[PDB]
Amino acid sequence: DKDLLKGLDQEQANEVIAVLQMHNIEANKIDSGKLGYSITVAEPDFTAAVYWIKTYQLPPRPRVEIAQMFPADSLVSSPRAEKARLYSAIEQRLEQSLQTMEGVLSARVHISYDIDAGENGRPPKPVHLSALAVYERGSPLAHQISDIKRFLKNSFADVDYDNISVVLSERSDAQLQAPGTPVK
Amino acid sequence: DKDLLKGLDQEQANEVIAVLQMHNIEANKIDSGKLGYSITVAEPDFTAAVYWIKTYQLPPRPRVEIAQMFPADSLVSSPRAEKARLYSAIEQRLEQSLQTMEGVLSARVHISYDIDAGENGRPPKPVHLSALAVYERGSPLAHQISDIKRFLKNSFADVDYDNISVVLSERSDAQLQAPGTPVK
Amino acid sequence: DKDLLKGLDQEQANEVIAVLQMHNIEANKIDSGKLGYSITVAEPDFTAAVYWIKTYQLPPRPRVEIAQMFPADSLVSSPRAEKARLYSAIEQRLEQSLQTMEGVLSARVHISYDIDAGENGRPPKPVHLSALAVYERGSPLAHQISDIKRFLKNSFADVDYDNISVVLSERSDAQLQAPGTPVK
Amino acid sequence: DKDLLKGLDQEQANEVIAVLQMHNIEANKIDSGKLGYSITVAEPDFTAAVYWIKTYQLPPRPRVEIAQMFPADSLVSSPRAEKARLYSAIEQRLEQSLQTMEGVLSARVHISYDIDAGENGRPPKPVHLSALAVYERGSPLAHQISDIKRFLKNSFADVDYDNISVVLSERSDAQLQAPGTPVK
Amino acid sequence: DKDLLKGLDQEQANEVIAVLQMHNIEANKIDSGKLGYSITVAEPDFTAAVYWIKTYQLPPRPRVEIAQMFPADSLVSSPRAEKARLYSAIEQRLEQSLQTMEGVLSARVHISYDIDAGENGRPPKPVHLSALAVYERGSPLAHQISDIKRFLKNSFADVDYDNISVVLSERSDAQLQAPGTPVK
Amino acid sequence: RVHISYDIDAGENGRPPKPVHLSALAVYERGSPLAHQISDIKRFLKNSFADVDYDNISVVLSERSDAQLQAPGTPVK
Amino acid sequence: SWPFWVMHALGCIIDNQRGATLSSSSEMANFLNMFAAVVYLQNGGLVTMVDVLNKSYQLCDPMNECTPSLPPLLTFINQVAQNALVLASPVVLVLLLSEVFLGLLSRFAPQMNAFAISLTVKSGIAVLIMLLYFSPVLPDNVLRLSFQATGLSSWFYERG
Amino acid sequence: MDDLVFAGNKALYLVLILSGWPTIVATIIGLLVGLFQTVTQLQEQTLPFGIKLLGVCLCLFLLSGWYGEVLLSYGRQVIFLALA
Amino acid sequence: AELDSLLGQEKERFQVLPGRDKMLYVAAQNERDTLWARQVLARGDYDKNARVINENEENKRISIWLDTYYPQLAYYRIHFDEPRKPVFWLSRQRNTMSKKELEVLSQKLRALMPYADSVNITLMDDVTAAGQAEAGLKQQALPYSRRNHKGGVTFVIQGALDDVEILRARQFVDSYYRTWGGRYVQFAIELKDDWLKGRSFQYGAEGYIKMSPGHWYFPSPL
Repeated sequence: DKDLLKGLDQEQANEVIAVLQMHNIEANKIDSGKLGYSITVAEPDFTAAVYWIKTYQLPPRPRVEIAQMFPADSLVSSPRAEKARLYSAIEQRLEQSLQTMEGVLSARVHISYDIDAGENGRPPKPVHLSALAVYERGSPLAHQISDIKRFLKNSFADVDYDNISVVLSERSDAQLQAPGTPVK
Repeated sequence: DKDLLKGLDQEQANEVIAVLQMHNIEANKIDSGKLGYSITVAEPDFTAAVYWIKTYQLPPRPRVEIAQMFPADSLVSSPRAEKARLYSAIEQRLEQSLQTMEGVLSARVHISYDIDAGENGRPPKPVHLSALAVYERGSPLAHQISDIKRFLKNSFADVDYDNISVVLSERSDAQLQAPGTPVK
Repeated sequence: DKDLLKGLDQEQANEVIAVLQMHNIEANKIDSGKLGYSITVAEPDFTAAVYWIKTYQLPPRPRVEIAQMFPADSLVSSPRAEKARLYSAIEQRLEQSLQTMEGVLSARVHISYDIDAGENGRPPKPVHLSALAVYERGSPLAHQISDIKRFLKNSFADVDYDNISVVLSERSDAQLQAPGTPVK
Repeated sequence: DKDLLKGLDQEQANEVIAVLQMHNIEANKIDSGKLGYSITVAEPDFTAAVYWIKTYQLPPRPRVEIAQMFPADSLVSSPRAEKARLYSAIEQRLEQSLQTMEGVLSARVHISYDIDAGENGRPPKPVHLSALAVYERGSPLAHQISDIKRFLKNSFADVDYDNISVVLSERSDAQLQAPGTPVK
Repeated sequence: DKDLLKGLDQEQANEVIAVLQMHNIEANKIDSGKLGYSITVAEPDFTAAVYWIKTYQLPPRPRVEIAQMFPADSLVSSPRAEKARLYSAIEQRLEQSLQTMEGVLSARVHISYDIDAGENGRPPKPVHLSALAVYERGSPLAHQISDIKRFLKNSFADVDYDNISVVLSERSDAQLQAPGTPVK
Repeated sequence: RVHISYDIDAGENGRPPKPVHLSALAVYERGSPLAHQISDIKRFLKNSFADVDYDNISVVLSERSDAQLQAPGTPVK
Repeated sequence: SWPFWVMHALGCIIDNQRGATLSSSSEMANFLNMFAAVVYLQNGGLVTMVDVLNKSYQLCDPMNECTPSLPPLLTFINQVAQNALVLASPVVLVLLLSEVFLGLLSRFAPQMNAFAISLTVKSGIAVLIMLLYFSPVLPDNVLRLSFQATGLSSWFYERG
Repeated sequence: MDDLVFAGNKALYLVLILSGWPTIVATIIGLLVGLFQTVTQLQEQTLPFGIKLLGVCLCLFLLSGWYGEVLLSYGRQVIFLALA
Repeated sequence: AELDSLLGQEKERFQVLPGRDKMLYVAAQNERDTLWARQVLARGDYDKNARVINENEENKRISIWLDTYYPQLAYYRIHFDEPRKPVFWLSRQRNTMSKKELEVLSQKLRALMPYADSVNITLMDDVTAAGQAEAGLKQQALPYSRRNHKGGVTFVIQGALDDVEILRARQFVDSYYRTWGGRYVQFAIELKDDWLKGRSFQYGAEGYIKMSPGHWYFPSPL
């Protein structure tokens, strides 16, 4: 009956449905042509639905990359604007390469950004990395912290094993059953 | 049937409704198409609703980032306006990477900005980080503070474990029942 | 037939169906001409399918190469923007020559890039490689590392075996039976 | 017959059929004029064929050469941008010259690229090579590693006999019998 | 009569028929008019013909020469782009001259190219040659290697007998009898 | 509400720049122990800049006023 | 003296496009050379100069026959010219568009004396356009083109 | 550093603004004389110098004492930044 | 209808217990299923009284009653593996209650939980509660330091730990807290920067002397 979000995108709509169905309220996704999707709920579920929209900060923002703020259409290109676009494609190709391992569902990699060391006579600093991962459950996730460290070690110039910090976890419990209709 | 706020939009109206529903007063969201949303309450609930608008300072302003004050569409760009645009994109990417941990609903990261050291012969200073977090309740949140400092440490050049400050808190009690209509 | 996703292209739709059919739910790949493809599932399957969309981060993004950040259609190209386009074509050719070994089904190769050496007179450092692979099962995957480290060693200037890291694994179990329609 | 892929060209469709026929499922190659080819499999052979499409990453990408990143029609050509075409044409000519030997069906050669050792006063480094090959079965493939080294040793300036690595193997088993339609 | 290939060349179709007739399956050189040639095989021979197409990498690519990416049509030409065009016409004229010897059916000659010595402070290195040859059978092909090294020795400035490597082989068995139509 | 010391002309001369000072105000919900919640705003504000001290930050906070829920009331003439 | 020749050659093209130099076929380039000699001299400067001169005796001590290494010397003339041209690239293109538009203004009425009308305005546009990028761009490139002590082996070798 | 940037931004600003009025008073009288030559056809290219000399020498006449108190006000400030 | 059909599809994750005060308790097992059953009872598709209980929060509810009506009590944890007969783990070496005094506590804890039938009170030893914590902290080969005092022990883990030694420590603390609870022994995992993970010596004139565990630490140059 009552709407709570409208004008959403495609990937923004499936996240709101997947959040509300975990907390036992059933929502409906309606297409509107060029005006995006829209999500409605029932009468008794509206009070809880605004509370989980406010708590989970839905709808999600689009994810940010560092190469978005240094566009290639500019005819000038500073050396601070070329290394930042070079780093921002390596920390996306390493993230897409971590998802093809044995049992990894998602991953996120960060690199330490150094842009102002080459302009003066100072030597460049060492490079640091960091990683997150979500493993399929049933995995012994204490022995897989050394394969990500071995893969991430000599993919760069010279890191040590102290500079790589990977922290990972197992996935949540599966939601498979239907929510249920509010009867009155 | 007395309006109190009109001309809002989608993300602001769901914050005013979620605030008023916590304090046992109802609200009605009326769409107007191009002119935006509108919010009306009942007549016995109007004296309390004006007070909670003044207390919580609603409607909420949009969140400010440092990269809005240094847009990429300018014709020229100083190195101060390029390092501020680099740090303000790392500050949003680490914030979106902390929301994928096990239990974190929201997070906010702050990085120390440096301007004066980059131009003269004085060396650059150490880097300081500060984070906030909101955890799912039932968590022993004294042991969850070490995974965040381990994740946040070597995503940068040279920080220490005492230049990072994490402040986190469990979420409030859930609001699931309807407010109730004022009978007279 | 509840719609999950629409507007997907050809290569994005076959990965969604290859993921959903693994968890006992089936989908339909409906063509729409200019508007791409569309994927529908049933009503008891809708709650589980919207869970595996959020968990596996479907639909998949197109894979990123470093040669996309530095296009070859520019007017002038810096020495930093020429070795990044050379090394990005070398690591794409080295993973196409790894799929032609016996047993291998997929591979990913990463090279360490030089950045400060493009603008400075400092000598370059040693180059580091790293590789991933997926082998057809039943194969002696312990002795297959000595062939890839030997093939990857003298395809560059001077590397040593402590700077090459290979992490490979056998493929998952085969899915050959139909899921089954939801009867009620 | 539900369709897997459409819009593929000639060289891609004869790779998808050659992969599906190895695993006992049929396929049909339908022409469409200027819109490329299509491939349809049967309904019991649909769940298996989507899994082998996902596993072997089909349809194949076009094979990348290093001369495609530095096109000849540019107005200015660097010395860095001319040795890359010169190395990427000897790298293709020794690959087309290895197939004319006795027993070789396929081959691949990799030259070690050096571009940064040219502009400086440092002496040029030694050049390394790396070759792969596929032989017909019934051949003593341990004695034929010495004449590929003899052919590759003095096709360049100064290599050693331990700067070349040849990794070769015999071809797979012949698929000669028809897959066979499912009987219902 | 299912179709296999189309859009080929006069020399690209004579290699496909010569490969398929070696393995006891027939083909049809059906002309398509302005499109080109097309090879159609029988229906029981379709699985074997697809497998031998995938194995032998047919249709053949056009053979590459080094003087094809340094064209003589540009208004300016580097000495690097003039020595590679001189040596690429010497290694073709020596290949045309080797085929007129007594017994040779085909041959291929490689010369070591010179790049860095035009601008580096080093004198140019010695010249290295490499040759392959296919001899008519019945030939004592251990004595033919002294007539090719003697001819290739003083066709350049100063090469040694250690810098010339000749790898030659007798031709395969003759194919004279017809394949044979499938008995259906 | 948060105020920062605006020292921006330290780069004009050859002198090293000064330290940075912060000052914050806050309004808390009634019923909270607002004496122990002054070391969290000081810890959160301490390392968001280059180098501050713990006596360069001032937190002045206060609980909220009493709620006004009843209607005002219509006058008679 | 590598980064000051670029600023002087920058000033000779800015001063040449506005006029004031065709009496031989300056006053502006001496200002950009004096400015870059101060903005180089404040941050670092004499420290990296005597650092280069002190590392010169660590690789080319006398009685060892050091030599200035000919094969990189041949591109030295080209490098300064290329840097000057890219640095001055806005002001020349704007003064070229002011000449196409004033040449187009004479095709509508040829009795204008448009050669000397452009000569009054090109010296004000060559100041107004360089005012928009004098502060943020120009003190960076002097610290970018400065030669440091880490590149002495690529320019000096020993015969012995 | 920030004063070296300010003094260079103001020397180019004062060049731009002190050469402003004599170069816009010699432009309108360069264009309106030729627009009179577009109505009545004259082929004397050396004609608008007779007005351009009176335009520049009369613009430098009224603002003669004004330039001295912009040069002295900037020249006394830059030496105080130099010495102190 | 009935309550055990208004919940989800599987009747395996919840459990409906009859109360003595004419209520209907729903026994969930975690926090995610607690909001699943509280949403059903909150929207109101059940015409009678019901409550949703949990092992973690009704163990905190009757600890607020306990330190008002029975202060200075030494106890560990209440276990709800069979929710009609909970087990009350009491300390043996720190209580003075007799046989007649333990039965009044057994009845006055029964009166707070109307779903339960009888609370079985058993006594555990105070030295096997810290022996299992030290043997488990030594099996993972973790650097630590034990601080014995009267009325509880404490384990402190400091140092610049790596990424494996945080996951092995955090997987063990959360599995020990589920069994015993944090009333007697408490772990103090904290990250600072010193490569000597916890230990610290001073050097003079004979060799090295192991200093006492203190709060100040020497920052590490390395």
